[PDB]
Amino acid sequence: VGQVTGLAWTEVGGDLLTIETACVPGKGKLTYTGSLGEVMQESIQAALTVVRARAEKLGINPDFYEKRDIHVHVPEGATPKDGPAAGIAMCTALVSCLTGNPVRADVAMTGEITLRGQVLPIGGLKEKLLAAHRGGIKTVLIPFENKRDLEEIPDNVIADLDIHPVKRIEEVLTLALQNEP
Amino acid sequence: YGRADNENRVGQVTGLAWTEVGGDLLTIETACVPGKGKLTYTGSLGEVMQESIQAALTVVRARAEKLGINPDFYEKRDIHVHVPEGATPKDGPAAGIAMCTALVSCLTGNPVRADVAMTGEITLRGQVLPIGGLKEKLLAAHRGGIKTVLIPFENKRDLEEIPDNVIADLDIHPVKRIEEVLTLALQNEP
Amino acid sequence: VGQVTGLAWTEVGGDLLTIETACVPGKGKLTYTGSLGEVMQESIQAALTVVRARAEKLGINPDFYEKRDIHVHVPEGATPKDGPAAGIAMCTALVSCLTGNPVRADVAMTGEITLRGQVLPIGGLKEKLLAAHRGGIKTVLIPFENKRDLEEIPDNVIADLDIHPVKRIEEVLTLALQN
Amino acid sequence: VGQVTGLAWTEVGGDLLTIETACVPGKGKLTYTGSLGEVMQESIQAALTVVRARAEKLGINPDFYEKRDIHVHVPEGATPKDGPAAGIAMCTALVSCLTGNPVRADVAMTGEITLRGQVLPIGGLKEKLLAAHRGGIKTVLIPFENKRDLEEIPDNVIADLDIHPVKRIEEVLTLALQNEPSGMQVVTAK
Amino acid sequence: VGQVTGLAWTEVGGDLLTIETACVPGKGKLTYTGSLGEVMQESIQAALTVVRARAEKLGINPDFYEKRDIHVHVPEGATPKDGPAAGIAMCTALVSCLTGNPVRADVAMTGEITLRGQVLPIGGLKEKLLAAHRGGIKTVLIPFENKRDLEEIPDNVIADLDIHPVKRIEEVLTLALQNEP
Amino acid sequence: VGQVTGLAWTEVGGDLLTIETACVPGKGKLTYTGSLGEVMQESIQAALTVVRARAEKLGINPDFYEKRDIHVHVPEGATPKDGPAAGIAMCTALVSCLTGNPVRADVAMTGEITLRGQVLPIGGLKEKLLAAHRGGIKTVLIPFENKRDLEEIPDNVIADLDIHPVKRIEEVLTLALQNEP
Repeated sequence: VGQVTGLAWTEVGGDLLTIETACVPGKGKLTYTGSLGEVMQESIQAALTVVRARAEKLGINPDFYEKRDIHVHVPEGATPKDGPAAGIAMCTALVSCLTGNPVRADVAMTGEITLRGQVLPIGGLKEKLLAAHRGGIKTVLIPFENKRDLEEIPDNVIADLDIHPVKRIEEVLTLALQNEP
Repeated sequence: YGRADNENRVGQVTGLAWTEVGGDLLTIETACVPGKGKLTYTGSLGEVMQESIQAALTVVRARAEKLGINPDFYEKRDIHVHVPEGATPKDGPAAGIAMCTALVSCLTGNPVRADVAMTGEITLRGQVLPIGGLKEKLLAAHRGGIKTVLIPFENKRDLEEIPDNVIADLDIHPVKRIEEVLTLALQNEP
Repeated sequence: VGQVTGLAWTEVGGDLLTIETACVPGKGKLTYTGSLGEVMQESIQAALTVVRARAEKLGINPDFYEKRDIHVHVPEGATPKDGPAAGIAMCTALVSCLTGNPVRADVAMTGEITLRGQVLPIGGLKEKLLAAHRGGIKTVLIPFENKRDLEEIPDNVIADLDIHPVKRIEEVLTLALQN
Repeated sequence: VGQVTGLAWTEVGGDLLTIETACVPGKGKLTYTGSLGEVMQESIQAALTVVRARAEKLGINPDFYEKRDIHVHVPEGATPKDGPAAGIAMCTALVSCLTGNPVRADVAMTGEITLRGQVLPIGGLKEKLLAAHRGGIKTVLIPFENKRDLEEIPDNVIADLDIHPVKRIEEVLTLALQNEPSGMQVVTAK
Repeated sequence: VGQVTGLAWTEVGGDLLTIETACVPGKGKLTYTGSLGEVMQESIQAALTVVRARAEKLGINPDFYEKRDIHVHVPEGATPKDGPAAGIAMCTALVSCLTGNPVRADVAMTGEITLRGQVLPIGGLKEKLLAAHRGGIKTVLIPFENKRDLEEIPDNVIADLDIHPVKRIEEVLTLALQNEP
Repeated sequence: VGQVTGLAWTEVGGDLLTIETACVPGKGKLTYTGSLGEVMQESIQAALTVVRARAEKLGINPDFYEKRDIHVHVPEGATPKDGPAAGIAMCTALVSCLTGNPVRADVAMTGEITLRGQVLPIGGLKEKLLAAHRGGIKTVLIPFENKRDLEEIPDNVIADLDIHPVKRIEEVLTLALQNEP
């Protein structure tokens, strides 16, 4: 619940990230921490807007923005992270936490989100899937246009991962959340 | 999962503007969701491009009653303007009319025409100013399969330089003012 | 939306500008854009303060700003601008804007404004007036102390132009507002 | 009302300042413009605090103050100015706009202000007094601890200037303002 | 109450840090001072959200932050500090403060906190435990994954210490709080 | 009232400081001027929190802040000052102006304050004391652990001064304030 394995860029160490999101009694503030670069901070804003746009249909109270504060933290806190690859992870974690819909266990996702809910292709796919296997992720959700980059990946890697090329965020919410979103 | 709700709250217009790697097609997304009058803008946007967004929103706010929008709309709403792709640096004023069009579309629920792209600097007075790098821009729209391009009236001189087959392919409309831009690009009449 | 042709310093192109001012329903915010240097940003503040101090006399309710937002823009948006010389153009635009009393479109103006409504001299009167000339401007308002500078300006530019030297903002508004 | 001549530091031209203050309707905001360095800005914030702390005595209603905005401007706006030396001038001008008590025109002043209302010595008095001499200023207030430095100033410059060494801000206000700023005027007879 | 010895990175290396927290009347603000670097400041934010998400459980009024301000200060004022290692100490200090549950005097602690309450390993454990030894610290709490780092710290130093490898914040608070929460 | 002589570092050196505070009708803003470095700024924020924490005990209306503004100013405005050694001086000036308890003019004071009200040791004690001596200060309050530092100072200087080594801010307030706090 509000905890998603995303695959995004890091300055050092694995391109696998745990995204945590908390919704606590507040005034409507948005905090985001974890040594996050601007492009990544912007992806959180984009993902939160997607959620705000769909709130009624997502079973969220559309006026949650006023009586709750949301903190998005990505450990390890001192490791620099950046890029837009965690966007769909950001959205899923927010939907989970605002709803209480637990995220599925062995699932990771990579992909850039747009405000309309399309999933955009990302970079360094090969290194991302490598952090997926070496973190023991069974299912990896990827952007449809990144299918081109699947042919460059070792057979050992792919064989163990269940990779789902996805086009839209509604596919992501279905494949990642435990319950009906 | 609100895909429909997502559609009616996020405007979407294809713009021709400057990016780190040259003038290019951009999708300008503008969301208007429940809020308190805030404005967010994201997309690795330079400062000139951030100022064009504020200019475009001011055009809508000033003309809200005339576009069938509540003048007190901004009191109960937040607005997020996002320009993909998120890690690509973009700057400049050439997406101004696309930004204006996106806000009008979203706030009036008047969908934007498919095969239309636009380039132009907007002013608070509603006039469209000429932009630079038209060739590159039109070349992008052509390769992307756009049929109709709105350009600023004073960029007519710049069409001589465009390859003939690209000009022949494109339905190019020199516009002087925003009213023309909105009429040509939206599905309904504002 | 107020609209006044100013003559002010720019990094590229002519020293001619359009000052735009909007005043929409809001919360009392001021926004200013136009690739503005800080000196020019401060001149927008000084200009708005002049109008706000003279709200009642100008036919404006002094509590107008309570429930409205103001945006000052200076196209062309990508052109770096700076200096205090668009001060009276900004004051005029705001006055025009808050009153809905249009500005004469055949007028341009240059000058630094003070909180007391005084118009102070500016630099590069020549570059500015050449620009007003190349731009088809018929009438040009300049500061009073700038009269001694018109000697260094081309006789043909002086001949084409209707130059009115001014001391205060009330002269500017009389000459610039159509009503 | 809201116009005091100060003597402080400027990058170019004279060390003389024409300080302007407007008190227009507002929500209690303070603006300070005129290309002012940080020390000078901080000197403006100390001057306003002084006014606020003595509001009842200066007969300023805190309720009136909170429904007003204040703008301190020091033209010419493009000239860099800095230092604490305009503090008593700022405090004078601020009392002025807030009370509509105009400042005597032949009067300039130099000195650092303290929250306690005391007037601290400044530097470059020779420069400052040379400035006011060039402006036909006849009355120049200076901090009492600066009297020592009057000696090294040309007796020609001294003569033409009516110099009042001052110890507190309360003296400053009574000297440079038109009416009596603090308190009720009572008449006694022997 | 409102005070915890943490071991965290400072200019002169890992050292004995006194984390202080205050809670006073206000309107929901958060102040942090002590020449703190940004990662260390971000750790304070994560520590607070932990407490805010768990208020009722800790016996804190869920809406405590409504009419109250929080100041977290790390003396000595002039000494630059940074890193995520003081995070379980911030959280403990906040819990102590908001509950009036005194922190034990014999306990120093080091560890990165995540919003979910896990304690992540830190670096420079040697310097930190060598500082707790010189300051008369009996009991030291360290992250569970830091256990193998003990092997690089002089045995005469470790033998003198009551070392507790912890995994979750609930362990940290039980061991560190004078009373039983 | 609201004036305290403190001893701290200035660009010329550890010198004599006249610390002013003002409390006027406002909305809860703190302003601090005097060409202060950020360590000095943080000392003010800590000192104010100390006063806010102990508000009711001091006679102060605990809601005082949401209704008033505070300006702390340290002339001379153009002279750069920094560090934490004016902390207890900040705290006293703040207690002074908020309570209307005039400070004794003849007392200087130096020492880093903590959120707990404890007085921490400072540096350049000699320079600080040479100031107070030539400043005509009769009584000087110094941190308790700074007693050792008295021996690197001329005996003629120290013999002229009534030095009070303090441990806590409550000691500071009784010695420096005119009346019962």
